[PDB]
Amino acid sequence: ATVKNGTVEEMKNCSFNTTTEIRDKEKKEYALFYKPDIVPLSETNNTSEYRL
Amino acid sequence: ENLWVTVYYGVPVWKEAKTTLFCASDARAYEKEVHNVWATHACVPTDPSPQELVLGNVTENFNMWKNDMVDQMHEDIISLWDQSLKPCVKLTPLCVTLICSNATVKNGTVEEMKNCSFNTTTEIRDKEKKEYALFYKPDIVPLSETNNTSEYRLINCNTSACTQACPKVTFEPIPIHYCAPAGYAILKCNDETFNGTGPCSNVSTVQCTHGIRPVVSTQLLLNGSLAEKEIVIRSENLTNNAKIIIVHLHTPVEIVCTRPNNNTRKSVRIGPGQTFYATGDIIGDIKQAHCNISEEKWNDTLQKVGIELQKHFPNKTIKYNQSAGGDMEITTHSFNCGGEFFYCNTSNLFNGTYNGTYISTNSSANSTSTITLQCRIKQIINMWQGVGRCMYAPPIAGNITCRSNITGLLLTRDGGTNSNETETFRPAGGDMRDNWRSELYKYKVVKIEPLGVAPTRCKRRV
Amino acid sequence: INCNTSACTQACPKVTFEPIPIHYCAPAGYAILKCNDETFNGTGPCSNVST
Amino acid sequence: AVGIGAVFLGFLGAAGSTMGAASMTLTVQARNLLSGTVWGIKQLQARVLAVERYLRDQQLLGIWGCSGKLICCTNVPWNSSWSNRNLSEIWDNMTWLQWDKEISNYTQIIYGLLEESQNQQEKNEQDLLALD
Amino acid sequence: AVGIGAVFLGFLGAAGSTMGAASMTLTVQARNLLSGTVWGIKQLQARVLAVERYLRDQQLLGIWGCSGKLICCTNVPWNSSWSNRNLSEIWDNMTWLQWDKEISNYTQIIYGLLEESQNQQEKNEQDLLALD
Ligand SMILES: *[C@@H]1O[C@H](CO)[C@@H](O[C@@H]2O[C@H](CO)[C@@H](O[C@@H]3O[C@H](CO)[C@@H](O)[C@H](O)[C@@H]3O)[C@H](O)[C@H]2NC(C)=O)[C@H](O)[C@H]1NC(C)=O
Ligand SMILES: *[C@@H]1O[C@H](CO)[C@@H](O[C@@H]2O[C@H](CO)[C@@H](O[C@@H]3O[C@H](CO)[C@@H](O)[C@H](O)[C@@H]3O)[C@H](O)[C@H]2NC(C)=O)[C@H](O)[C@H]1NC(C)=O
Ligand SMILES: *[C@@H]1O[C@H](CO)[C@@H](O[C@@H]2O[C@H](CO)[C@@H](O)[C@H](O)[C@H]2NC(C)=O)[C@H](O)[C@H]1NC(C)=O
Repeated sequence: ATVKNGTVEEMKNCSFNTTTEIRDKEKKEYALFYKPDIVPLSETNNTSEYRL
Repeated sequence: ENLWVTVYYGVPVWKEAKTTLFCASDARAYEKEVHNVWATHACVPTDPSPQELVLGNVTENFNMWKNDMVDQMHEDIISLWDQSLKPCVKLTPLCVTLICSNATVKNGTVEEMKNCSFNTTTEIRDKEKKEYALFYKPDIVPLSETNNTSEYRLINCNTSACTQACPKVTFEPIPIHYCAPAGYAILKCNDETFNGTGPCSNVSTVQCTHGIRPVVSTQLLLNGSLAEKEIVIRSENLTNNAKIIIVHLHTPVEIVCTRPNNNTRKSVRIGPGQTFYATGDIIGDIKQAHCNISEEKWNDTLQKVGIELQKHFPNKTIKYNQSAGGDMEITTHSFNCGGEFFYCNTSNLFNGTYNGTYISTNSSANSTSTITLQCRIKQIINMWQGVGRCMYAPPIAGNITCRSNITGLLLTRDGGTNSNETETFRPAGGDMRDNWRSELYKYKVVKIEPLGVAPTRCKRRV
Repeated sequence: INCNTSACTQACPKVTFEPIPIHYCAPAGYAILKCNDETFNGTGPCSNVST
Repeated sequence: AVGIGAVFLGFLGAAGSTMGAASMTLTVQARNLLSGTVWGIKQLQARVLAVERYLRDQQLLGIWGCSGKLICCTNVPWNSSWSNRNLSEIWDNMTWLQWDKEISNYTQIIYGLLEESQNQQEKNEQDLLALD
Repeated sequence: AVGIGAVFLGFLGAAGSTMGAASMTLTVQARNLLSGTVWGIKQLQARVLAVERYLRDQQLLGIWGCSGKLICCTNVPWNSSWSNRNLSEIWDNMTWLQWDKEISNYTQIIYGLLEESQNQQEKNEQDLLALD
């Protein structure tokens, strides 16, 4: 998303496939995470895959 | 004449007090395994010696509904059932899309069991194999609002994770004796007509309480103590009908229940090294589960109960009626039998009236006459709230029988209307405190104060 | 050779299998009697008893 | 009657009986301050609570000068304001279980009286036995 | 010999020695009733069990009138049917460890006798000290 100022932080919007309460029938779900609690997954050029 | 303060020790003085109690089993509770029955585990072998003692000149207040002993009984059984279900397999791979078939009985008098199939994580994990098992219909729900009538889910997986009951632990109630610790005593009210709240003019004392059957039952009180002389009723405030009434029977009513279906077991692997037992076949013809009560006894018994109920409602005659209505576990009489859990529709029993007019039992024209309750079976159980509630009781092979004695009723009046001459009573099961309180009413815990001061004609020697 | 009979667990690397010597001590009110005879066979009256 | 022979009154046999009958055969109550074995943590706690209680009673009794576990005549004179009642009023038909309802109010006074009155006794023997 | 000087016999030194030798220096056995610290629940259980036993012995010795922890002469007359044996037969070459095999049968009689006898004793002082 877009803030462009740097004085305020935003929260990163992340989405994920969830093992729901009936196990083997997934559904995608999203939540906001503070940036210190999220890290990129790999050294690869993909700037859109993250890990806690 | 002069007197001096003289101090005595070993005085027979006490005050009522709060404290923990031991639990003690009968002598034959230790040939079994660990945790089976719980009487082997939480309790000590009891010594019947010394026996009861009667105190010759003392009177004391006994208050059944304020007794903390049942309040500790509740915590004891809760923690003791919670303990047992720790090592047992906590299911969880069974929260999957179960695909089930229609079956065919076409009558409605008998149920079938739904045949459901599911993909299983084998004991080598990631190499699945489809497997099927029979499930009682109350334990299965459709998965979604969609039009697919062939995809089902267990009643678990929405509210809580659930655990199988181990096969090496049994549900049968071994009698439990509550014993007092040092410095305390238990007072037994020997008055055989005591109502529940008032001064007992004949007070005994015993080393330990007599055996209690921790039998869980909702509407009726199965195997337990019988009234000494007559039917006695107990309630805090009969004017406000919301309070439960305990009826205590002198003459028992015999009840027998059966499951004629010859079920056969099946085994399924759930991850590495652990098994989930299930029903795989029904040998023979499918038939209805039921309980049989003799009409010749029930008809006598309920008017015998009517004369006792007349006394605190003398203005009005009596009629009996169906429960208040609600969910299965709320409305139906329920009990355990050999490991299975039954739920009986009890509308046939609570029917009829009494107007101070006794009807004869002699001659009993038909002792083979019966009234048949119809009962349903479940395997997914919510036995207490907050005890780690869900438990899956595995099926038991063969056919089973449930003979026992009825010894009391739990009831609740309906609201009055029209100032009617014939107001009515309903059954009311509920909190299991009311079940144990029906049998712990004889006892109270006290604390011995052996130190006392008195005036006397003797002084110190210098 | 797991997965058929039972689930299995790794032994931690910060715990060792080496037997450290163990001394069994008596509680208060009890005593341990040592048969001081140097040829005792295993069942019978020890004619020299220490504590 | 108190002429029992070999005692068989049981634990609380004299409850409701006379003060004199309960005053003889006091040991049947004193000896029984013990019971139990252990499951978990709670029953062991119940075990140690009894020892706490027994040692409380023994210490309080001993500070008054009562090593004996049955009866003591004490130096403290009687304050008659507590009942102003006769010997037969208190002794001949009452029981200890009904006596405790009356003077339990004044136990917290008598305890301090006894506690100090032992010190007005034993300090003097500390002087006389030096004079001897 | 029992002329030890400063005592060094240890815990159970007089085991197998004469009744007289074991009768002197009884404290070396009595004093050794304290030990332990805790791992888990079973060790604290073992700790409290020792206190239970110690208070058993101390109480039962107390109701007999024996506040002293070594020896007592008691008012119970001797019943000679228990052994009908001489003083040298019992005292001069036996030890306590083999004396316990004989009269352990009759301990449960002597205990009740002593228990009642202390009550015949101390009730009289409750009267005599009032007559004084
Ligand atoms: C964070 O990201 C999530 C997606 O991962 C955002 O949720 C999405 O929000 C949009 C806009 O409201 C939803 O689209 C709309 O859906 C309705 C469905 O009725 C449709 O009629 C509209 O035309 C429109 O397409 C979208 O459904 C929703 N995603 C999910 C899975 O529900 C969320 O808004 C983001 N939040 C922030 C603060 O960036
Ligand atoms: C509940 O449903 C299951 C299926 O989910 C039923 O099991 C199936 O029963 C049939 C009839 O016995 C089996 O078919 C037969 O298999 C033998 C194999 O030798 C073959 O020779 C026959 O020609 C016939 O096809 C079928 O294999 C079996 N399914 C599995 C997976 O074993 C079960 O009978 C149903 N039970 C009830 C009470 O409805
Ligand atoms: C399984 O069913 C059989 C047949 O109904 C039961 O056998 C009867 O049991 C009763 C006791 O309740 C006896 O009085 C009968 O003589 C038995 N035989 C018949 C033909 O009725 C059997 O008890 C049931 N199994 C269990 C465990 O109760």
